[PDB]
Amino acid sequence: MNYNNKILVSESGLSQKHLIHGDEELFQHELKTIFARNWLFLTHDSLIPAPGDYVTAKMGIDEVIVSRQNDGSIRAFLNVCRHRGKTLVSVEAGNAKGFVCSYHGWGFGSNGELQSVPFEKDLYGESLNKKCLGLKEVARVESFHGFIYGCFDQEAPPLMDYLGDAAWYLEPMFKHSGGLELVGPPGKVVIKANWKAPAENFVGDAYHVGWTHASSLRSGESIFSSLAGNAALPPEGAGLQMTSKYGSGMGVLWDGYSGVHSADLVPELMAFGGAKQERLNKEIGDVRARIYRSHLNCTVFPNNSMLTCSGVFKVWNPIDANTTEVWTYAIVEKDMPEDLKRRLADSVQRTFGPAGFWESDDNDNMETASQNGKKYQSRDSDLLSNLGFGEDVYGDAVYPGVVGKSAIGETSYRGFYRAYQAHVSSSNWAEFEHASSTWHTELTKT
Amino acid sequence: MNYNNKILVSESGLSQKHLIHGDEELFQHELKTIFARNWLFLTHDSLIPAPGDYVTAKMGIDEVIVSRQNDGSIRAFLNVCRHRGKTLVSVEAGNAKGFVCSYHGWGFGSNGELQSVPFEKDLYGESLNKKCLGLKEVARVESFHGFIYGCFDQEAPPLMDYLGDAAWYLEPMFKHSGGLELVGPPGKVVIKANWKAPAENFVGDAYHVGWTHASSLRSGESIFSSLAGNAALPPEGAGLQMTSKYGSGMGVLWDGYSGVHSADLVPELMAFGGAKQERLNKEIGDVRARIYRSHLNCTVFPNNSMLTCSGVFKVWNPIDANTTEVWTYAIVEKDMPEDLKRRLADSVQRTFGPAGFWESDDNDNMETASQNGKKYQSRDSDLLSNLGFGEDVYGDAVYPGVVGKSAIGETSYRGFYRAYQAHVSSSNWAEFEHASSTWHTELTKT
Amino acid sequence: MNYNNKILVSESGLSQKHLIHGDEELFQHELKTIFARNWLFLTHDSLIPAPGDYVTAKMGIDEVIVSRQNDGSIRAFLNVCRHRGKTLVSVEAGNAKGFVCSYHGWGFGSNGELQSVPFEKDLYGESLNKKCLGLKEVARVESFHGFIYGCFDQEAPPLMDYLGDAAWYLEPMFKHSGGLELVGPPGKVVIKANWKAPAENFVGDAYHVGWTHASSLRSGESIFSSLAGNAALPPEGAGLQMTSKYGSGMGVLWDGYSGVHSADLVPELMAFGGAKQERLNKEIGDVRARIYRSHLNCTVFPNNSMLTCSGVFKVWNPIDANTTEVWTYAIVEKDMPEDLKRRLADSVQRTFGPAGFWESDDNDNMETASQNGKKYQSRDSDLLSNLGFGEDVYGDAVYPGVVGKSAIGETSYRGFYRAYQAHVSSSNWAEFEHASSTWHTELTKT
Amino acid sequence: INIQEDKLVSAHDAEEILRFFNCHDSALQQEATTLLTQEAHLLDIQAYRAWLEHCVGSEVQYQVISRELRAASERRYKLNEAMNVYNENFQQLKVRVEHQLDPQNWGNSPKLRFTRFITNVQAAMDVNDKELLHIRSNVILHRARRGNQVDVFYAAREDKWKRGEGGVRKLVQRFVDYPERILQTHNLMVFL
Amino acid sequence: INIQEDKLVSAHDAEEILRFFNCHDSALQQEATTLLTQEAHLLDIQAYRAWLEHCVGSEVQYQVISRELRAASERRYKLNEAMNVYNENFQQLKVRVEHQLDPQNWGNSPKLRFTRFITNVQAAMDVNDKELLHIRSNVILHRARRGNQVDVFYAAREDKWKRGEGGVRKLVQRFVDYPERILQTHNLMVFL
Amino acid sequence: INIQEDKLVSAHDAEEILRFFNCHDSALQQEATTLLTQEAHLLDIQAYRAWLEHCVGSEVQYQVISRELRAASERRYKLNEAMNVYNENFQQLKVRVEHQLDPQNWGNSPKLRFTRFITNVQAAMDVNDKELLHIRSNVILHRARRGNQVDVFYAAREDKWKRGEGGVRKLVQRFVDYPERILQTHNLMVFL
Ligand SMILES: c1ccc2c(c1)CCC2
Ligand SMILES: c1ccc2c(c1)CCC2
Ligand SMILES: c1ccc2c(c1)CCC2
Ligand code: FES
Ligand code: FES
Ligand code: FES
Ligand SMILES: [Fe+3]
Ligand SMILES: [Fe+3]
Ligand SMILES: [Fe+3]
Repeated sequence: MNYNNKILVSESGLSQKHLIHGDEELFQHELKTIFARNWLFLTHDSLIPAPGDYVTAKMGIDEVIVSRQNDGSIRAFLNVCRHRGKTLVSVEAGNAKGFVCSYHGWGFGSNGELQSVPFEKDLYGESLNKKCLGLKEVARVESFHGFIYGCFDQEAPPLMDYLGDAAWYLEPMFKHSGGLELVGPPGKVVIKANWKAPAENFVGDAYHVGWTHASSLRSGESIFSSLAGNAALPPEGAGLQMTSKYGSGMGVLWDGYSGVHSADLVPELMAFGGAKQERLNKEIGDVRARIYRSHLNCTVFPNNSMLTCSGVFKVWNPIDANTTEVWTYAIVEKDMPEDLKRRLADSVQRTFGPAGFWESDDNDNMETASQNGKKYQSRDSDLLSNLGFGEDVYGDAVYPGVVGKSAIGETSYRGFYRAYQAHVSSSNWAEFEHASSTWHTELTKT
Repeated sequence: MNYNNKILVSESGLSQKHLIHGDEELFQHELKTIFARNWLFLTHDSLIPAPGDYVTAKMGIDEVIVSRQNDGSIRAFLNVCRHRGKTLVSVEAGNAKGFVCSYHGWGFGSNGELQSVPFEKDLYGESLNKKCLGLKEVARVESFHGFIYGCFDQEAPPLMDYLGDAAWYLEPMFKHSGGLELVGPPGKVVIKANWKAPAENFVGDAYHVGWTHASSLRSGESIFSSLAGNAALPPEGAGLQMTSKYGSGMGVLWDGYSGVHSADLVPELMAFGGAKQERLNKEIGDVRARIYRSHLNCTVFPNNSMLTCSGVFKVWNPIDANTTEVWTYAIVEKDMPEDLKRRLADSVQRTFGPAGFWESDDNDNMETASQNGKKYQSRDSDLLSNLGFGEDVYGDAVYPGVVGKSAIGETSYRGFYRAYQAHVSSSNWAEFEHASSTWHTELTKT
Repeated sequence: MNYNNKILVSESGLSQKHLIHGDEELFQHELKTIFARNWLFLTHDSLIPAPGDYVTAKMGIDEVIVSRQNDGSIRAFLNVCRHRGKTLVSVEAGNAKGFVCSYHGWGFGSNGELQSVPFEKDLYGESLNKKCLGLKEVARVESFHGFIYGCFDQEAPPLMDYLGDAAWYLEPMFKHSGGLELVGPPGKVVIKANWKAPAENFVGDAYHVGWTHASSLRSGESIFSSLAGNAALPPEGAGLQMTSKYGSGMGVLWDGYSGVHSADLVPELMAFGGAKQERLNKEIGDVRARIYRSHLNCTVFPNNSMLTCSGVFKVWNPIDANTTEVWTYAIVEKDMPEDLKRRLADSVQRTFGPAGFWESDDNDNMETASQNGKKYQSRDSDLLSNLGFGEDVYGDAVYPGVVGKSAIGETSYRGFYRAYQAHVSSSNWAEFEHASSTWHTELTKT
Repeated sequence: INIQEDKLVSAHDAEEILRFFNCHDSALQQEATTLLTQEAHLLDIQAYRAWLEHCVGSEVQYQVISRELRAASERRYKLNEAMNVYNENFQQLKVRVEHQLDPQNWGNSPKLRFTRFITNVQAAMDVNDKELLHIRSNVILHRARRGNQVDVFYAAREDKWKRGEGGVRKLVQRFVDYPERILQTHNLMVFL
Repeated sequence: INIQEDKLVSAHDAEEILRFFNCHDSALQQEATTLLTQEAHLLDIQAYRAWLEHCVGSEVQYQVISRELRAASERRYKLNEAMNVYNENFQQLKVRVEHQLDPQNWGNSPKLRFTRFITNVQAAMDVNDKELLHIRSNVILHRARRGNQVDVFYAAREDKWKRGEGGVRKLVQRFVDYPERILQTHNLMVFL
Repeated sequence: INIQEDKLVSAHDAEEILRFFNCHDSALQQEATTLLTQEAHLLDIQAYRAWLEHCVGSEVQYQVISRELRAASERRYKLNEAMNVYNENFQQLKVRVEHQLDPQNWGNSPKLRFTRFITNVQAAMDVNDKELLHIRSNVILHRARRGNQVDVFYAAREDKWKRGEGGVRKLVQRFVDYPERILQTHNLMVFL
């Protein structure tokens, strides 16, 4: 397939070829043009707070060691020994000043440097240039309010610019709330879906909630529960959708601070969020204080998703075109009482974890939509994302980005896939920029 | 591999490259040139007799919904939602006026039309063109005496013409017997064989029976039991072999109406078949009345096989080059007493079902012959099908098609593979026809 | 990938691209340029000593039947029927005058000839040319002191020449000891490693022993036990490394006759080996008598390895780039007391068999180093084998081959990979020879 | 069980539950365990004739079904719900046993390896037939052959056992509703 | 067990061992076996309401954890060692039960098939609470759906059971430390 | 069993059957079940020293074989039919135990997870040695490590147990004929 020419995503992001969810050659191409090029979620400050603390993380199909340095910074390195290529670290988290390979015993520092080689004097003499044998380092590692992302491409935009218009929406919860913590360890489960299936669902799919999650809505009594079985359409002004230049996007459901949490947490959460909102009114204004306590379903392009307020935090780690390893963390606000943090974390896993009953509702949807992309008569078929097209705006006086002023639509699918196609057909960041110089105009046509 | 030029099947169908049973690139090519082009078995009238009745079926690796319309016709559609591509129907059979997608709730009619979209007015307004969003329909659906076949290629010959000379042999049992019913549900088992391995076996392999099935013949006491361990060659005139332009073929074993059925059913069946034969003598003539009560091992090209009289009905559903999902139904004559139909159906499954002891005899044969096609030293080796070559005739005054007037030979392998090669090397039906304009001459050489 | 041009192994064998352990296209290319071209281990005289005795063996991914002929010779044939390609023999060993196919009953002799076809007269008449239908024969089958190797390429050098300089080191144990026997049946286990990972480890990796096998060394009390946890570097003169033109190589650890055997066998073995050494001094000289009772870790290129004295004998049978089927036999000296042979065989399996506690130490090393070769950021990375480079010699007055006069180094990696690259980039033996005309000069640079 | 409330429960399953929740007899559960463990041992070593002689009653119905996947809400489509993978009387079992033992059963060389794991044994005497013993048990059946073929079967078995010749308790009915619709084990050629 | 000598043994596991090695009561082991076999039967037929009514105590804690993989020698890193796949009180179990029974739970059509294998049952009364019964057992749980989806779960269960309404012994705590870190079963949506 | 009639049955298997079909003692079957359940618990928590101390006799032979695949009709080829995956005396088991417990056994970090399922327990006293207890049982052994590595082993175990120090019944012989010829579990580094 010629990725320079092949139209995988049609103009304005209105449709995508179903093969994108099943084609292994394209998956291999995505490793280069999506995963090696873009910002990928690694960890949070709260998981590696002290010098020597480390975790392992996936970046695409690669595995990295992410380590807190003595100077307070974070560096990340391929989890691969520079000698004969053995995996260096076999655990998920810990604290160490270095990592010793179990094959021939080479010792690497937390800073990636080759520090020791067994019997170096007798074996290598002075001939081994250890200075050139440090672990392969992730070029770019940056933080968004404690959330640490990595990028293999030195040419990438800074993480803040990469978030583009999405950053404005995230800031009330990520910054102005006093800060978030990530509660680990994550749940980890393999699903038989393409990584794009849950990514697209979290970025912009409010339409599915009432039908897909009818049973969870009915059974759990959460605040979005009037949606069960499509019994009721949210009123006008119930929310909006947004998307951005580099592909990140989200839905906003106004005031939904208790999110998917069952009735047992609703009164406590609605009180806590409302109280903080009243304080934030004076600092960031009414609209942004309201966004703080509004439910955001967001994907940070390409494969990190979240539900703020619900507190669900996801990495869709790619394995192959029909296999994804799902990591699920909980996010909590630092200034929440500890007992509330504990119950919130359990509730995130209860609803969206390995045995998350909400998440279970999505399984067949994600898996079959992905697997059908391999089927002969469906490969060249068109997946539709035209809902709300021709009603999006850009440059609004109040809400930034390409914005659909309605709670349910496909605005964020269109921006996600526009960015995806621009990357797949480009050889580097400069070409992506050239392919994106009229991004918002393309999305707001008709 | 260049399929226009590569000789996968030699002249006159005398041999085939062993790679055809193992090569995944060729399997992918077969999806286009075999499965998307030819007639494939879907269901029987008896399984969807009433308006709204439906079943799911495979066509190649694609899945379809096959539905009885209000007007009495049958239509078939891809089991894939036109929105984001989720699998629409998750059951194997039922009755419904339509199908609702569990993802976003789109509702399709039994006629494939997009009938409803949740909150269409509020969300899409008048902008969604539902008329263009019907399920992807199988272009051609036709019946052969209640047996329903589908074809994705609008250019295919009518099903009756496609059956070619094989139809004459099938008609006494399929038409003149008063009609057959298919007894469901089918057994379903995955085997590690190429679909062509059982297809070729059923189309033309009487040679294997005495040796492969020695234990089943000895243990069951069926009427073909003198064959056990190659203890006895069938007499001259015991049967014949035939093949046809579009690849379908069969063996005929004269008078073998009780087929593989154990001694417990032999007297009842031989009486029933003989009695109907006496009636049919006056209607269709002695020869065709005899064919009615003669055992036919047939493959309807490419991947539907059967043993008439034994009542075994098979679909070899392709998964990959070394994986096939075997569906096994029973066929019975409509005017048989109900208790006999019941016992016949159980006996079909007893012998050739998921725990069919006869079918089990074939497992290693099919699986290893297929898997060896991947092995380096065997890929370019020649599978032989030359038995009886130079003794076949065409245009016989009594028996139509390319015919070998002997019970055991490889006539039907040659015609199956001649048609296979003509399809693999052709881009459409017109090219197949051009490649087949001397089909019978090629088969009757020397 | 263009194998004529791609530098997979750098000059002097100093490094290899990590992709060589994970790339499936290269694995398929190796079937042609490595496995179909080179000498592969089949069996030992001691396993098929009598006329009619046979075993099955893998050669690459192909399976062969290896049979003792009436005239005392051994012939090997593809385990594939010449009719419709079924696997002929389903057992691992036995005694027979021939092999009958379970599909249609064709009977082949132990000499590969098609001897009988059921009902040949009635079915084929005189038309079947059985003379041309013998099993596909392995072109070359030769013995090295009872150890039987096969090669599909008629153009290969004789086995003795192929062993090159390695033969001199093997001869004291393989020939001058009075001869070895192979004790079967082998252990068989699948590991998720590339075949090259254990091959390279056995050919030249003494560096890993003290660290990888720290626990086995500490727990078993074997004679190499001072190495545990890199507690002690072997003294200077403790051993050497060698490699050869056609890729075979080994390490020599002086005097280590009890090898990996736990303390329970040490006194018995050290007495037996020392006693034979004293006799051999007078026949083959002190140095070669010493080599006899010295521990050799050897790979006979490409995928047969051994530890002499320890008595471990390995075949790394390739399945795909990250899957290898490990066969483990024991070698014993024929003139050892039978009870010692029995205990030695059990000890080989105890240490290096399916539940070999030493072999278990290597699992993660082999598996992860192999699997990392598929990971995007590691494919183009360089595996290092530069230890001892610039200190190797050729044409030494005492020790032949390219030799590193030190116990621990990567000399044998360099020669293994030099030969590997020469084969991968060559279309036949003549091209390999041309690519190898300065083999030792390349290895001894700097 | 109230199946109007417990919406997922079939009438058949509810009936079978009631059978065991009532009179619990520990001695019967132990007898049943021995009976099934001995049966499994005979099968595992492929003593098929011994299994017929010692474990199988002359009036046996040995049945394993495969049920078509239908909608939970389906109420109109009325055609055959299941097929019989097995539905054997004693003579039909004997045919299968002879097929296994035949020296020209090529698939049985090299010899197969069977290992059965029987758990969750429950036993209750029939209310109406004081000589009819209901036994329920679950089986994991492991079949290994030809170096690297491995097939694992999982099932619940609803049995009736009755004293026959010599007072020996023998199987008079086995019913299995096989839980996997599409078999991934090459075939179901094992005695569950 | 001396965990200074038996280096691989956790203090928790050593404590749990001691509980059963002491007073062995055969009758209790039999009662425990019946209790667990009946529980498994109710779950297998998807009688989730019946399971709650008959098997689950009002004060239940139903907990399944997934423990982060850490170095055997780790002693500095002190952050949350595990997450809760399940950590349910009775009302939370009831929510999950209603979710299973809801007619718009699309994933439950066609009906799922469950088969549970319960083994290695051990039982001991609590030393301090004479009405608290400790039961340990292992489970293999087989879930089949949609033709060719098959998921097999394996776990050890540390239970406490206590007599509740009507003198019926009911589950008041279940603890499972799930042995596979990354699930290969699509989800853990089964009651272990 | 008549092995001339039951053609698929080995003389060894026929001998082992006879041992249990004879004197059935329910109490012995219960003792055997407890013994094996406690052994499995010690192994599952990796209390290998405790297993040696409490479960393994000083005169033990601990043996697991892998038998070469041969023709069912083979009668001429007479060479070694099997190899020993395990064939350990007490000291050799101790070596393996020390290897497991060594802090430089890199493969044991992060800690492995074991779950054993023991079923089909049969027990009979030896006819000639009144202190020798024959126990037969089947095992499913689940080993999980490193996030997504999962290996499941299946076997039948022929044991002899005898009272040793302190009157404690201990294993003096275990024999397993491993049913899969080519292991698909990376290794057989588990105590069956
Ligand atoms: C609101 C509530 C839940 C979810 C969304 C929006 C998208 C993913 C799941
Ligand atoms: C007669 C009887 C049985 C069979 C054939 C012919 C071909 C397939 C199986
Ligand atoms: C000495 C001793 C053991 C081994 C080597 C050398 C290389 C492979 C294992
Ligand atoms: S592979 Fe890491 S030290 Fe050699
Ligand atoms: S995928 Fe079917 S309604 Fe959206
Ligand atoms: S395939 Fe061997 S005789 Fe036909
Ligand atoms: Fe959802
Ligand atoms: Fe057949
Ligand atoms: Fe090693």
